[PDB]
Amino acid sequence: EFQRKLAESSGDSGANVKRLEQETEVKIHHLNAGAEKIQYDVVQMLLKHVTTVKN
Amino acid sequence: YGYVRKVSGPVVIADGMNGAAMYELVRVGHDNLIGEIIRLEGDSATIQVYEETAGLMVNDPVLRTHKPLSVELGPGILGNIFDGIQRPLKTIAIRSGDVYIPRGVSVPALDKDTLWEFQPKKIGEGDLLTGGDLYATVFENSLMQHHVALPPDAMGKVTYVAPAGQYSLKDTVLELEFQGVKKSFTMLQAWPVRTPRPVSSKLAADTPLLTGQRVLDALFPSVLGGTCAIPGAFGCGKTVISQALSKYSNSDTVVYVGCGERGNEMAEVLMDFPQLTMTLPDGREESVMKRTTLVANTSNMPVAAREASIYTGITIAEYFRDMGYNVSMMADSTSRWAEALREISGRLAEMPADSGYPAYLAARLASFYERAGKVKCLGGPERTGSVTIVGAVSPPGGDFSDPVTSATLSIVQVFWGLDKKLAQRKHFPSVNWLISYSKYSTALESFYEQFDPDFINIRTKAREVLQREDDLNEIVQLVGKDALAEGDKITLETAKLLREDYLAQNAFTPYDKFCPFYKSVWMMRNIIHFYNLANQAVEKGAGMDGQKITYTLIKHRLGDLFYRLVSQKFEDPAEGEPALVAKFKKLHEDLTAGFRALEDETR
Amino acid sequence: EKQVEIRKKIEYSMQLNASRIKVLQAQDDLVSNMMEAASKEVLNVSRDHNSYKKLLKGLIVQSLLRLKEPAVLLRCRKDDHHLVESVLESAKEEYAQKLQVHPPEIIVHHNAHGPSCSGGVVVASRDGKIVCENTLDARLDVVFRKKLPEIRKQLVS
Amino acid sequence: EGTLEVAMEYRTVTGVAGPLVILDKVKGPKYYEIVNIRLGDGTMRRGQVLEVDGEKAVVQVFEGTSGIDNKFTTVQFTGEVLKTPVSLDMLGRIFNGSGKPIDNGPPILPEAYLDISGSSINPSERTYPEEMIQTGISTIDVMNSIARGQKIPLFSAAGLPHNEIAAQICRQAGLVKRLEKDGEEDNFAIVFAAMGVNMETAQFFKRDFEENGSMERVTLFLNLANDPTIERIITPRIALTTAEYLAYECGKHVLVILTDMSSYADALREVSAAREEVPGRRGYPGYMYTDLAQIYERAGRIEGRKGSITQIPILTMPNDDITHPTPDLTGYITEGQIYIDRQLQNRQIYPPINVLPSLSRLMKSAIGEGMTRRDHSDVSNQLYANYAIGKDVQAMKAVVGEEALSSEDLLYLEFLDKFERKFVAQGAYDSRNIFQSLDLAWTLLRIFPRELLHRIPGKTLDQYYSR
Repeated sequence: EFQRKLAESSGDSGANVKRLEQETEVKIHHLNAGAEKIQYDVVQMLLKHVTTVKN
Repeated sequence: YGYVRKVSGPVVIADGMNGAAMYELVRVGHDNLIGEIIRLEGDSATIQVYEETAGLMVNDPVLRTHKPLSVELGPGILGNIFDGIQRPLKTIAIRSGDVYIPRGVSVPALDKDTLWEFQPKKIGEGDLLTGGDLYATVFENSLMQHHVALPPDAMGKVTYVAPAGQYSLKDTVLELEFQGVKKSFTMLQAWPVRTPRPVSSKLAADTPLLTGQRVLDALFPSVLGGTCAIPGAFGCGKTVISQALSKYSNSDTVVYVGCGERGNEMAEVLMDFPQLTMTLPDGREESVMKRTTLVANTSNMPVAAREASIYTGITIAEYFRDMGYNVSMMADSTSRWAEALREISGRLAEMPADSGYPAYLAARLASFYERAGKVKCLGGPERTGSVTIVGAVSPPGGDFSDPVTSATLSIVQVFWGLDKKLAQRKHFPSVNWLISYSKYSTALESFYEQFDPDFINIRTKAREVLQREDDLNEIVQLVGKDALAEGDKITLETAKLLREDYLAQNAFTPYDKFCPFYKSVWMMRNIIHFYNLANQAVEKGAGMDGQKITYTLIKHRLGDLFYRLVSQKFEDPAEGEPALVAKFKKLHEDLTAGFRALEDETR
Repeated sequence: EKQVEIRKKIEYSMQLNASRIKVLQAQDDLVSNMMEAASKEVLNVSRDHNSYKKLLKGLIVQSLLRLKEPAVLLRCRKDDHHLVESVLESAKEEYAQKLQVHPPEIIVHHNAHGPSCSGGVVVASRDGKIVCENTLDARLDVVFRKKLPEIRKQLVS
Repeated sequence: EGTLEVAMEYRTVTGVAGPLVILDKVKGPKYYEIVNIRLGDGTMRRGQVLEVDGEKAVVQVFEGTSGIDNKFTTVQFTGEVLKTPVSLDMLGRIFNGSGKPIDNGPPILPEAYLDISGSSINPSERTYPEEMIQTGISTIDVMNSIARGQKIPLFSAAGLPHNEIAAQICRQAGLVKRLEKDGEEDNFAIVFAAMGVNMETAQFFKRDFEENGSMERVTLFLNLANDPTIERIITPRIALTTAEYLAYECGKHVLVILTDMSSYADALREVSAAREEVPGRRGYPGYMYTDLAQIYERAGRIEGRKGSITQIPILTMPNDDITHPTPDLTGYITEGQIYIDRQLQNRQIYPPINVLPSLSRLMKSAIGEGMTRRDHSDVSNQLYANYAIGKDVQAMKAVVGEEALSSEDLLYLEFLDKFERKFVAQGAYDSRNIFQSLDLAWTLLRIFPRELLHRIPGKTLDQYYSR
């Protein structure tokens, strides 16, 4: 029973590690896509704030 | 007008003041923080800021106002919660959706748009009126009418009085002409926080407080307009005594000004008192929020706000006493207030005194307490009202050598000294009957005589019994009860019965929630009569033994009376005085049957 | 067995923490890419030669008004030094117009290298005790710091 | 809002005494403006403006003052108060004293900057602590209980296992309502702030939190003893700001463990002494009460939000007393006091919690028939009375001899023995259900006859005296 339990635990740990890796890859892809989408607007806003002086 | 120079903590030195008088409130910075002057050195003047000082600049403008610290009075002052500088807290929470209190909020102390009903008191045109005369009555809420009076510094002939109807504080309800010039008056009345309200003459109090708790109302009484001091204890004290003085007291209204205390406790009080359906009227269950007022200022509040909170609280007491009600103000502060004085004095670089407290602490505490006392009011009609100051002292962890404690006891007339040892033993009213005192025991002679012409003697006998027991406790701690004689044994039995029956009270049950004076005096008379009869019996010595043998005889063959005596505390007050009085008279008759039936067969 | 399963749970938690830390580090890396792109755009802004002079005049006016000192000593890059030398007394006239004060006795010499400057001026006061760093690279990393919460709010997905 | 201004940079450091650098010839100096100091070596420290006076301004430095020179030390006025960045990612990370991440990870990407010493809560918007949290320790559960939004400081002395019991509470804290309570929002999201802690204690807390599987939940701000002293006067404020953002603006129940508040009083003493201010009791600053109120009154449930903040600031008495100014003021402000006694430790009981000095003001609210057994208050009030009277009896028997004691005296002594041994003691990893704790308490009580049980009412006696 103990050997079966440890084998099942190792399999579950491997499955959880694979799921975590897949979720991490998905998250990185989403963040990269959002950054690529919004980068130009962000830089434009930043430059607009930098390149203005009052009085 | 003026500009900031120095910003250290809550102490701000602003140059360019020149003609800025002491305590003349000034407004600091763009955020417009309130602030009072504390010192001058020439063109510059020290200011206390009453608020967080983070973010003040140099040369940030400071505006003068020429007015000392003033609280706005009038209708609606009852049943509200005010900051130390008298900001309506609920108004701030509703008007601004933010749950926080924003820095430098400017909200009127009283709403200036609510419609109030006006009932003039038959004042005719061309009549003569004077300071404090009571020209109109306004029903702020049911079961609590609010009389409207002219300010003490006003007089003149009544050229125009507004008719009855709905009015707002922005309207002029009365006009007066004096010394060739006319002045107007609205329902508002601004008054400096210090400089107590004028009184025609003070008076010597005669009515007792008759609070709910049996120990306070019987052993160590306080008079209406009196002066008390409890050591601000928790579980007991600041909660049970506050509840008794608020919902179970004969004072016509309550003003809770406890500042410098825990926020959770303040929230609990402010959430429990809204329901608080005390039967203040004869047959009505109106909530006491139509009767009380909070000036809550938590511990995290700015240090300079403690004195402002205390003085606004006592000023509000004065407005009500002037109308005629017997207000009773309870201050959970004055333990944090001394700390506030130490903070400001040290920051102002003042030379400290004994134990580091400022030398003028006694003067400030006197100038606060001496505003108590029942007073014959100003103006017409003749009237009378009182203010009670049940303050707080350091908890029973420090001896009376504490400067705040010594200063209070040098002025306070009644000391309800709670002892921490009783709190450990879970005796909940927790008043130590050896160290407490009440200098009002002489003025209450008339009331005690008229209520029951034999209460003074039984009270003195109870005091003697308690003192004798406390005296021989040391001897028992050495030798033990082996040498105790009949008199000593019966004295200790009666003392134990008095301690556990009379001096205790649960206050969380109808048995001890509120003990009327008649029930308490009947318990005292029953216990003292039992003690006297038992002492006489053991002194008789019949049957060749008497003495402790007779004591065991009455504790065994007559112990049902003893059990009924120790259970007499459970007489439900809801049954009414004609029922409880009959029950106690029957118990007294049965007790008289004992010690005579016990003497029938000569023990 | 109990401690084996406890250690397995601890290892799973550590793996989860590592994954979330990797995600957060990638987020910070994207933020760094944003900052690099903003720096590149700021450097590209220096290519202009007409509105650039107006911006330099505005910057020098702002700095001189913030110091409000009797004698500043402006320092500008060797590149575009001609623009500063041209604007010259226009800033002094504008400042004297701002408030009834005599025109500052500005002084303009050593210049920091272009990439270090990337436009903007350093004004300071006599003896260099008080320094105002209005460089474009200095205006950035302050706008960035302030607007970073807005950046995260923009990075919903 | 329209256009910005780059922060001024100065060099007029005319005075450096202790942790204070005294600038001069400065203009427009804000109060509590956070400054950035760049030394001659190029390292950057961060400081705060304690006082502004005329053109001068006194600046304390967090990272110490070991390299400042009147010539090269540049100081820069950011023109703003401290603003710790906060985000939901701040969970499950460990930080330095001033908020710099030490988990080898990236700096926090902020959702917003919230100024330290957050906005005061109008008392008309607070609510009394309603629900009770199960502390696991039986002595706390039966007497001196803890409700959500409470401020219970554990009073301890040097050497006592206050850190161990704090870790036990962190591992065991949970809801109690009808024993019913995923609960991710119900997860307490503990925020641990350590000031002036021996590195062994920090390693212990780190390992305990890692082992208990809470590493994805807890958050650690550490100010070790070797770390600069001044950061100890900022770390708890940072922790409380983070807790406020995690609870009120995010709807998570939050628990806070401030460690060694005496190590904060020491920082207050150092700062006050360095400024030549008027001292108070034992030389502590006269405004220590105000600072302690500011650091404690930032916990409690709020009506408009589903969150809550419940803090357990542990405290170390200097010479194992209470009259010392710091524990005294803490007792004045906080709504509770848990006492760990040297006598119990000398007798080798792992929880040395002396149940007699203990107190919780909000105890009467957490308990009740709606969430606890109806006899809870009676049971507690009786055990307390019997323990106190039995202690008096034991003191008397210490001089009159064991023979002079009466039958009631012997009953009280046996009650004391079984109370201090079977009841107070508990496993370092074993909890006790509140109903199980009440059952144990009833077993302890039933030693005495029904007559001696004066506090317990007969109605509760009938349902419980036999069981």
